This record gives sequence, structure tokens and C-alpha cells, in this order.
Amino acid sequence: MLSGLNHLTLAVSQLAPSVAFYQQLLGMTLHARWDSGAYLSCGDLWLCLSLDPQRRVTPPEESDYTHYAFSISEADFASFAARLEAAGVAVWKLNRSEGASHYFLDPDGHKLELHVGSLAQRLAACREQPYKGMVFF
Amino acid sequence: MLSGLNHLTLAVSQLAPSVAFYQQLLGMTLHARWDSGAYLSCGDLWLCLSLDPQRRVTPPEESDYTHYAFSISEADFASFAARLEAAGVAVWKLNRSEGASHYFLDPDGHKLELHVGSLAQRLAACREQPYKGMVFF
Ligand SMILES: [Mn+2]
Ligand SMILES: [Mn+2]
Repeated sequence: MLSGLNHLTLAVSQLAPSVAFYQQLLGMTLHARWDSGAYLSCGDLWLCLSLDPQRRVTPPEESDYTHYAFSISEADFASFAARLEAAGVAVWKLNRSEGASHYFLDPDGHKLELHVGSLAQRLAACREQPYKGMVFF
Repeated sequence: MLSGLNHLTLAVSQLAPSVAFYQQLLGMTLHARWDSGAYLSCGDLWLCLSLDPQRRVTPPEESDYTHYAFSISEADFASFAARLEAAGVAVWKLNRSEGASHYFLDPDGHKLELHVGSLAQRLAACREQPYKGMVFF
């Protein structure tokens, strides 16, 4: 039986700028770094950055919708998003609305998101305005 | 401040085989589906499958090391890996480390892993035998 996410590993092209992004800008906790990786945490999330020379930076328009969303509170959402925009972090666009979200890119083109709300809240919102063809179980 | 992982979204080329893989083979709970996606949960993890005409079925040699690891107990590890092997699920890497990991692919080539153990356990092992250039914080 699977019990949840154990860790998320992102391939990165240059370790130092990636560590700085996740630690200094996003405020995650840095536990360890070595010549080819780093371990960080964000609440319960174990994030691994792995140096990979096969990592390419693709424009968001030519990469798929795979993306990673981080939780933030209602009170902090707007000011954190504004801090990212003032730091010059690039944005990307999703094809549909999924509530209060801000979409941004990491230095290697990984698609990130700040989102306010749980799965339960999302399902309740979708019941009031469902996506096309929606069925609930 | 960020409090954890809110959701993981995987782009998929075809919804039906991906729902079959995550719900039926891996045992995740299906909460809702619509014409272009699905919401599942695995413990605390909120997983979204998003139908994307830009997603290609990608061989493991053509993608980088970015991957997603799910938690499982040591007692369930071997039987779960055997279930994946019976279903013909491809393996993309051999575990060459101490500790239990099984590296497998989803129908679109997303790189997945079963792993036993926490960040705290990994840090303790690394303190005893550090990687090259390792610094702790
Ligand atoms: Mn999202
Ligand atoms: Mn891993």
C-alpha cells in the first residue's frame, strides 16, 4: 500500500543557482549539499535537487503541463506572488483555472505553482461549476 | 511561507490508461474525472492527471532524472514490486544504493520510484558515509 509522496527529485543544470532559488527565494530549508546534489525540505516535502547534464531548458510553450504546486496560506499568497514578480521570476500559463494560483518557472524551466486550498475545497468548488464531463466518486 | 506540496500534476497522453495505472494498478483513490483530467489521492498526496496533446510517450533514455517517489513500508515493498513486474511495468534504473528503491515507469514515461525510508534516515546514513563534497547545515 502506497502512503503518499516520499520525495520529489528535480534534475537541474547548475546546482548553485537552483539551491539559491529554492532556499533563498522560496524559503525552503537546506539540509545538505554535495558536489552533485542537495536535500531540502518544505514542511513534510523532501525535495532533492540532482545535477543532471541532460537537463534542457525548454520554453514553457513547448513543454507539457506537468507541474508542482506548493501550499501557501490565504494571508501570504498575494505578497509572496508579488515578491516573485519583483525578483523577475518568469511565468507560464495553464489551460484551465484551478482556483487561487500563481504560476512560475524555476531556473531550469520546471513548472511551479503557489496554490491556496485543499483537494476537498477544490472538489467543492468543482461541484458548483464543474469541468466538462465531470463525474464525482 | 510555503507549507508543503499542494498537488502534483502529471501530463498524460491518454486518460484511460493512466487512470487504470494509478487507480487500479497502484491503488490510488479516484475522486473525480472529466473530459481532460482526473483527481486522485494517495495518502496526503493530491495527484492530478491532465490530458495534454503536447505529452509524448517518452523513453527513459530521452528524459532527465526528474522523478517522483512514493512511500511504502519495507514489509509491503517486495510484493508491490512483484505486482508491477507481473503487469509488465518497465524498470528504468537498478537500485545500486543501500536501502529499498524500485524504479519504474508510468504509461507516458514519467519516472516513478517506490522508496522505504525518510529524509532523517537518509541524512543519518550520509553523516556516516558522506557523498563527495558534502556539507551539512
Ligand atoms: Mn496546479
Ligand atoms: Mn529518488
